[PDB]
Amino acid sequence: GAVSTSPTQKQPKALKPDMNILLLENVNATAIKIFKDQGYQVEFHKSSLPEDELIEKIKDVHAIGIRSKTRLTEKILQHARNLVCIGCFCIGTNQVDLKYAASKGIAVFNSPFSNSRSVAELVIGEIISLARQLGDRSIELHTGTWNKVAARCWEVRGKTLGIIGYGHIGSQLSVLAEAMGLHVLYYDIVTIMALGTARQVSTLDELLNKSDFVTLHVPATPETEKMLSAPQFAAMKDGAYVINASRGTVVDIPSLIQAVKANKIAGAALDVYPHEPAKNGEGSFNDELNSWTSELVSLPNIILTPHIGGSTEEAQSSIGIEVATALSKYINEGNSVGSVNFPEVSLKSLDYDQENTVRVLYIHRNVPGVLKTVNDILSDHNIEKQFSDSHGEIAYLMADISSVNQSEIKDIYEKLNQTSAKVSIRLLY
Amino acid sequence: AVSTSPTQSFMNTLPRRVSITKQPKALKPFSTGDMNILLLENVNATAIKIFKDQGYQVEFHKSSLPEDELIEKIKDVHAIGIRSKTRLTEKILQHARNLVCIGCFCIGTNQVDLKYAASKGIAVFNSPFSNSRSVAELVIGEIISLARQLGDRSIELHTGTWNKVAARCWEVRGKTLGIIGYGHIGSQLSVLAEAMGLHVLYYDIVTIMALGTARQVSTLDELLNKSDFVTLHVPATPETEKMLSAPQFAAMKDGAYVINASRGTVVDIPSLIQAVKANKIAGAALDVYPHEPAKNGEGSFNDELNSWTSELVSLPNIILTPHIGGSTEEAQSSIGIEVATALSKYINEGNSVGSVNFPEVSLKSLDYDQENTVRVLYIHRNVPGVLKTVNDILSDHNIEKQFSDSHGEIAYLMADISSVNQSEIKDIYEKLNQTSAKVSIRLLY
Amino acid sequence: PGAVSTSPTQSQPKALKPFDMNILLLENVNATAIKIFKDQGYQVEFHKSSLPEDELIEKIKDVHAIGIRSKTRLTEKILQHARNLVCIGCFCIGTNQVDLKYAASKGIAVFNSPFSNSRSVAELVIGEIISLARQLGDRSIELHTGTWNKVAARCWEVRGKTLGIIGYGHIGSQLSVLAEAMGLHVLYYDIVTIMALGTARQVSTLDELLNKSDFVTLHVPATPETEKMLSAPQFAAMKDGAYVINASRGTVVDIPSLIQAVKANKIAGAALDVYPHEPAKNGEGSFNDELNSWTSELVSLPNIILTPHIGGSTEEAQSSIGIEVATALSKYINEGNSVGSVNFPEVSLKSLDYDQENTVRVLYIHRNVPGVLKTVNDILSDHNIEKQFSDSHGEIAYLMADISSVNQSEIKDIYEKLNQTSAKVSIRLLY
Amino acid sequence: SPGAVSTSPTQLPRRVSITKQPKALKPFSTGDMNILLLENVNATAIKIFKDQGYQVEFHKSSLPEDELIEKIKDVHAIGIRSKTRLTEKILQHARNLVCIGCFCIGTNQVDLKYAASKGIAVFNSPFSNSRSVAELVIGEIISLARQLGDRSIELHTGTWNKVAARCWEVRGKTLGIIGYGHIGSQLSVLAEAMGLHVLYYDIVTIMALGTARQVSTLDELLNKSDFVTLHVPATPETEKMLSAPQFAAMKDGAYVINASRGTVVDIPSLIQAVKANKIAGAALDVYPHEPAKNGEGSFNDELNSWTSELVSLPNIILTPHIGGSTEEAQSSIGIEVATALSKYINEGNSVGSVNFPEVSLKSLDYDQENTVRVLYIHRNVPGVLKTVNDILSDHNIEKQFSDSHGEIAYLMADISSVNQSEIKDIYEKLNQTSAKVSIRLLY
Ligand SMILES: NC(=O)c1ccc[n+]([C@@H]2O[C@H](COP(=O)([O-])OP(=O)(O)OC[C@H]3O[C@@H](n4cnc5c(N)ncnc54)[C@H](O)[C@@H]3O)[C@@H](O)[C@H]2O)c1
Ligand SMILES: NC(=O)c1ccc[n+]([C@@H]2O[C@H](COP(=O)([O-])OP(=O)(O)OC[C@H]3O[C@@H](n4cnc5c(N)ncnc54)[C@H](O)[C@@H]3O)[C@@H](O)[C@H]2O)c1
Ligand SMILES: NC(=O)c1ccc[n+]([C@@H]2O[C@H](COP(=O)([O-])OP(=O)(O)OC[C@H]3O[C@@H](n4cnc5c(N)ncnc54)[C@H](O)[C@@H]3O)[C@@H](O)[C@H]2O)c1
Ligand SMILES: NC(=O)c1ccc[n+]([C@@H]2O[C@H](COP(=O)([O-])OP(=O)(O)OC[C@H]3O[C@@H](n4cnc5c(N)ncnc54)[C@H](O)[C@@H]3O)[C@@H](O)[C@H]2O)c1
Ligand SMILES: O=C(O)C(=O)COP(=O)(O)O
Ligand SMILES: O=C(O)C(=O)COP(=O)(O)O
Ligand SMILES: O=C(O)C(=O)COP(=O)(O)O
Ligand SMILES: O=C(O)C(=O)COP(=O)(O)O
Repeated sequence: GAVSTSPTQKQPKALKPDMNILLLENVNATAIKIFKDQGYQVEFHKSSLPEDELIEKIKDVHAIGIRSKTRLTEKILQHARNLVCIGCFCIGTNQVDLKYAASKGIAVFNSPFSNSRSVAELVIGEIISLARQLGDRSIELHTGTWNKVAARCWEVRGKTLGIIGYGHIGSQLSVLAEAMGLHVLYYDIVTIMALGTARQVSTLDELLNKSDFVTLHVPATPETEKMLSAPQFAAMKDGAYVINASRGTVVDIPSLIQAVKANKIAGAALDVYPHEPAKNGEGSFNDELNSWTSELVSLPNIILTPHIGGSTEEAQSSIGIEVATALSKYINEGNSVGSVNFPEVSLKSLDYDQENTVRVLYIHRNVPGVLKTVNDILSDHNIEKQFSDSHGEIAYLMADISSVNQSEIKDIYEKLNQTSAKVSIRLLY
Repeated sequence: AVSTSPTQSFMNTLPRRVSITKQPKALKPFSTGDMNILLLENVNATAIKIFKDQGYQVEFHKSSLPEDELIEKIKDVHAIGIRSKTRLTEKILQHARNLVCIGCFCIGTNQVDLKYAASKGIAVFNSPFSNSRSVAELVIGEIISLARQLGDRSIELHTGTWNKVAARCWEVRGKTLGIIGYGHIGSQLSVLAEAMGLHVLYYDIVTIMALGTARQVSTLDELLNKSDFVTLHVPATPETEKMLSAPQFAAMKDGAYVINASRGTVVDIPSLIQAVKANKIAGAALDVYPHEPAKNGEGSFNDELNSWTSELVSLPNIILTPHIGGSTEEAQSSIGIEVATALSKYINEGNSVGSVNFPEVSLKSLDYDQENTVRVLYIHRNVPGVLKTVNDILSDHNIEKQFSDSHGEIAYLMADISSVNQSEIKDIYEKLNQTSAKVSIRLLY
Repeated sequence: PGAVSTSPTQSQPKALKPFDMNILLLENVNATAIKIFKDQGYQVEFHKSSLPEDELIEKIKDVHAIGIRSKTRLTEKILQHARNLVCIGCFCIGTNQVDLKYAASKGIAVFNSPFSNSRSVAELVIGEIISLARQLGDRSIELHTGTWNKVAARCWEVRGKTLGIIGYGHIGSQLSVLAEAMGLHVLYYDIVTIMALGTARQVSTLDELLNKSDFVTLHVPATPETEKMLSAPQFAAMKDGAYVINASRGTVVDIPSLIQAVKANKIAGAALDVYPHEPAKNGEGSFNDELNSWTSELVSLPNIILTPHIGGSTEEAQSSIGIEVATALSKYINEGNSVGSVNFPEVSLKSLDYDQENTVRVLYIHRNVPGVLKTVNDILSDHNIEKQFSDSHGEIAYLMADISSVNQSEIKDIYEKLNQTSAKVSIRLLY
Repeated sequence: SPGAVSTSPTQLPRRVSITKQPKALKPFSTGDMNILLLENVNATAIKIFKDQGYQVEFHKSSLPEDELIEKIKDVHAIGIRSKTRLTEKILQHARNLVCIGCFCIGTNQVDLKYAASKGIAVFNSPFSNSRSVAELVIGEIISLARQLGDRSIELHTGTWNKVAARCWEVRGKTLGIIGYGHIGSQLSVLAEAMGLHVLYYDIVTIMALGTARQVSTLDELLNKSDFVTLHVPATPETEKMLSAPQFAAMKDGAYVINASRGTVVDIPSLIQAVKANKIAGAALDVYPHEPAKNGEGSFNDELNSWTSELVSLPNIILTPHIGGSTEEAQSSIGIEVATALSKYINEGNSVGSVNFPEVSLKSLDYDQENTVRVLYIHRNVPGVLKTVNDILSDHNIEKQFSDSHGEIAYLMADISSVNQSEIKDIYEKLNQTSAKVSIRLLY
């Protein structure tokens, strides 16, 4: 061949609009501290509220923080007079009418990826635990039985981990798994840049053939529904292990149960199930919830967990920071980036030295001529910069205008409030 | 001024190579025929393969033998492989006519009368460090398990209870692991623990070069103050006996974790039990106890064995394991290789290096082209004039090289002598066998 | 004693066309740039050298985008004849060769490649450290003149030696990693407190660095503070037989002080890539006493490596400069993306899907005065504005707007109306 | 069942050594020890010897055969380098000489066979220069890659030639290491650190360091490498192993680096390849013929026919065999060898000796009072141990080791319960033995 070119590899201005924050479902303390440090008055609750007690409280509330339990429907959101934004201190947002919340000009924020590390660590733990049958050993000794067994108990070093879904969690797991001396194969429907010395594989069937531990880290889709069933378990190695901390639908439990009973699968660890209790309870996990529970809990070397993949102080702490920060930046700067129901819109902060500069936050219906109106109303002042984006029926305009005194604020606000397309207005000075 | 850098203390690397060595001479025993290996207590298959490939006739057993059936078998046996259960006392070893060496396919050797075995010229070998990785992995698993209360969660769901709890459940990342004893296991654990994102403090009675970004601490009390997880990897000594007790638990953080896969004596269980009940210790994992069953059994772990068992098993987030730290196919496999190899090299080359009861003695192999060269293996009483006698008896032949070392009352001489034909072997053997100091002789030709 | 606590928080798009494109490339811009432009259909004129102000003005009349380097000077004089010029590409760090203020006022966005050369300068310094440490230059020169001088005296392994990095920027920090990899201790002085990479240690005073370092290398910009910052007093503060490496700026080292220090056996060697005065062209006898009074004295000294500003002179560097800038121009021309521009408001919008038929992108550079958006948004009122962004850079400002439901008919109209506006500086419509 | 989960394939940090402080053994007779050091042995060696009480004579240069013979009469240990030739002629006058230290790689300057027959153990430092050669090559790779030498030479003659054409970042380039030994392997790590891919051809299969890949044929390495560097010994197989056919197998604009041996590269082939624009540059530290002393006009057509043609070429780095020419290298050579001699003199430890049986014994504790160490070099003939072990029969031999090296052999023995009285006796008896070549007693 021939030697050829190697491959290419100022303190900010504090904006003013008391602010009322209501937090439900035991939001982490980190969230509470962030809000209080900004002056906001914070109401905290360890549990949800009934539809009655809530409506009375959401009348005056400027920002509500919820989790998965509190359902915010059109019914309960219509009484929200001053509500600026909703914080989902969790992954899910189904508990909120996004479409409606949008139409009233309420921005919703969540924490999708705060639990990645917590699920990865759990899987390392579960790999070692299954490999050595810790659960069984500890249960035996607790009932007074001494069963010292080395047969088909393994060092994880030199074993192969099959990661189905190389996302946020799958990729973090990859690094840890290599660190613990595992070979890492991964099947994904998308071609993804491997971390460390991991190897992407063309077919799930190849992964199942060559892996000792198979773990799922995929979302819920028709493709993932019962994607691990009799045929897949038949394609896996004799005495291999199945780990599902992904979704309750992705594994066919009765197939797994047969495979385990047939001495084909040496053990498994499930964090998620097709049907799960709505609350913590004593007789919650039974044949009424899942027909096969009593059969499943009969099997040896099966680790069962009540959806604790992201159940850590770290996870809840960073969820508290991520979301509390998101709401704070939306309230203080109108920053709607990362919003799940809103146009994503932001502008560089203003310097302290930019005296007499107001920020216009104008959520409006996405129809022609609205900017014509607004920029006419602001024509008397120089627009340093502005940004407008649309999300279906709704749209959001941020504009920084210079040379406004206390006098002209009241005027500009009133004029914008009287506009045809207006859904909500805030002025930050 | 710009000066010579300090010379690298001992920071040189070893690129392992297929080393073109002059093919070595395969030595065979004299004055004997076929070799008899007896293996008890279900020694790994790797050991069996190694022995058969040497020509040895192998007798295998999944269990021990009674003192009766054993004495009958050890009469003819050239090498015995045992584990912890089979006790080889003066009583049963005195009947051992042909016994060359004992293999302890395990850490412990207490099950063997070493002093006596020595006096009869029997070399004992074991596998002290074959289980390091297996114990290290277990501890990573147990750290995560306790951190998240997996055991409890899985037990709840099995009894039908759904208890999703994040309160005082932790990511191990950013937490501190306190390693008491930075030996073979402690140091392997250090690397894994950093990989899992843990800070690693370690207290040891000896100053030790840290691996990765681990930090040695002056006092145990410092480690206990600053650690989230405390794990012991120390031998059994009067200094380690109940070294973690009420005062130590009192020095540890609120909601800290105690892991003992070291020795059954090193933790004061009733202090731990108090500490756990006092909400001081959030969880613990024990693999070892002051008293343990001798056999697997369903009623074995009870108040008769340890007064506090029924109280201990009453506590939440306590992982209990029946001494499985090294209970893996890998561990047993490499134990089989390490020890089987050790016995093979002792039987075939007289190599006694790594022996626990013997002088450690070896010589470089002989080349294939060194025809008519015999290796004299002469275990003898460690008294003056013995070498005078032996080297007199060999005087007719050139001694290429010899090595003699002493271990108290007993001593071992290896000697390579050149220009010996079948005729002179029988003579040299007989003369050496009739010597005053002789305890045992073998000639390899 | 304490409590177990929560750990600390962790440390197809639519191809838009203007409603032939002419690229002029001067000063031997890398081929990567040429290929990027041609693949987009643009007609490319290439030249290995600059043009004279006469031949240039004739060519820049029709040119849509010009790519230059440091030599070609684009003044008000030559830019005023630029009829169709959309953007300027500086395929190099410097932009002083361009009247930015003027280029801005005509609505011309200027782009450059500031950090494309980091790796190339870092590698050079590793090379020069080892070379000075062992006196390679001297040894090879001796043997070439027939002299055999096998010398180990005050020749060093770099392992266990200390590198003093003055200025811990893009280059300083890349150098830090390599230097540790080669077994060097890394001290660094900076005027700002900066997070160390690997196991490097920041030092409070330059004086401390100079006291404790074996090799001193500068990676600082040109400022009044850096001007001759290494002089007699600094060399006096350095270790006996220490080494000075300057691939930063020509002004930052006092050459005559260095020369005295070297002659006084205080500095064992040095490597300079940059000088107060440098030739404008490659030539024989270009580097002489006419250019720098001390050259003939400097080139008289042993263990001094001199290089003609080659810090970033590698196929890699030129290649990635070609990609970075050609890409920048392409995205500005094709999408109006002005992010990373040195003279312009930084403005961009997410690309439009292939499925977004009948959507036009309005690129409206205008004077930064009140009422302009009022006018523009009035003129566009007949169509829904999906999204728009306007930012200002002093006297000038830039508005990007995506409008939906426009047929060939209405484009011509909207263009004309916007072109007739009071504040207009330049308009393009992407359809 | 595609397969089954099976046993994974079967595969301590440094600690303050808690051993019973060892007994410092002193020679019987040898009242004061005489060390002679020639050819400017590093100061580290001098310090080691003086700190042990030895009287040290130092010289920056060699001695003439006359001045030397007069000095080697009384000398207990001599330290030399490559220049001082120790022949049968000059060694026969050596009355008290215990050991020779070669503070360098080569030992050809010493009659080993003869030195052996007189019972003189010779030691050297074979691998003390590994790091220094590895660093040089990294430097030379970057220098060739960027043409530093040329650039600096141009500017010195007043020429400003700013060139990026066929000048490279080393990152993403391939280094071909011919010979993955001590130097080759250290170079591998550094080269990866500098972002280079590392192929290596060796005649022996060797465990790769980092992410380096061993290659089956030299021809493969030459095809795929951007920089080729040799780190091989001098053998008939290596003689002119890189010639026209090899350069023809290399990439257009590739680079050749030889800091191995002067015989391994065919210079006139390289010169043609360079002139044919096939090789973009090269760096040679070694040549078929080299001056014996530093001098002006030493490197000329009289020494190598092609010099004047070679020095005419662009981007060729030439060095006068400086691969190991660093203060570090000389320092660690001084330590390695001085230590070796000290341990041989103090403990009879002959491990690492080039002409001797390699023999050693664990040190004796301070608590082992009245234990003498017998060092008995003797002719390798039957009945010698019979004699020695007879002579020592009155005492318990704790341990002894005897090994043979052709005609000569070496016995170390630790004997217990000897008082000053019995030492003089045992020494005399052993000195009068038929096979004796030399005896020392350490108490
Ligand atoms: N157990 C818990 O408490 C817990 C906590 C957090 C997240 N999770 C869930 O675990 C899953 C993984 O989360 P994440 O953030 O890593 O997800 P992600 O969206 O970041 O990554 C998922 C990956 O799976 C791949 N994928 C999708 N469908 C696939 C298919 N049919 N076959 C193969 N690969 C497919 C995608 O390409 C993607 O790379 C999600 O369902 C997530 O909500 C569980
Ligand atoms: N649970 C199991 O099945 C299992 C398996 C193998 C080993 N072990 C046991 O675990 C322990 C560790 O094994 P290893 O092979 O790593 O041991 P080791 O000898 O390698 O390590 C012991 C370390 O502890 C240090 N030490 C000694 N006394 C100490 C004290 N009082 N306080 C603090 N440090 C002290 C030593 O200096 C050394 O660093 C041993 O007791 C071993 O028998 C248990
Ligand atoms: N020789 C070449 O061919 C070549 C090529 C590219 C860049 N460079 C030049 O090298 C220099 C470093 O490049 P970079 O991209 O890393 O720069 P950079 O802007 O990333 O970093 C400069 C650093 O120097 C610090 N600094 C400024 N003034 C200082 C002072 N008086 N004392 C100490 N520290 C001070 C700054 O705080 C900053 O951390 C620049 O001048 C650059 O133009 C040279
Ligand atoms: N320039 C200097 O001042 C200097 C300094 C030290 C060493 N050296 C020389 O450089 C070489 C490197 O020394 P080292 O200590 O690394 O040597 P080494 O013995 O550690 O390694 C040499 C390697 O070459 C391999 N080899 C042997 N013959 C071969 C062949 N024909 N083809 C391919 N591989 C072959 C061997 O298998 C071995 O891996 C030696 O010749 C040494 O004398 C030069
Ligand atoms: O964080 C998640 O995964 C959820 O959406 C569950 O909601 P929660 O925080 O448990 O109320
Ligand atoms: O398990 C080990 O390795 C031991 O040290 C003792 O156990 P065993 O005798 O093999 O049951
Ligand atoms: O700024 C740079 O990158 C330079 O080296 C000077 O300009 P150039 O690219 O060489 O024309
Ligand atoms: O390469 C070598 O080390 C040599 O043999 C040269 O000997 P020296 O140390 O230069 O006297």
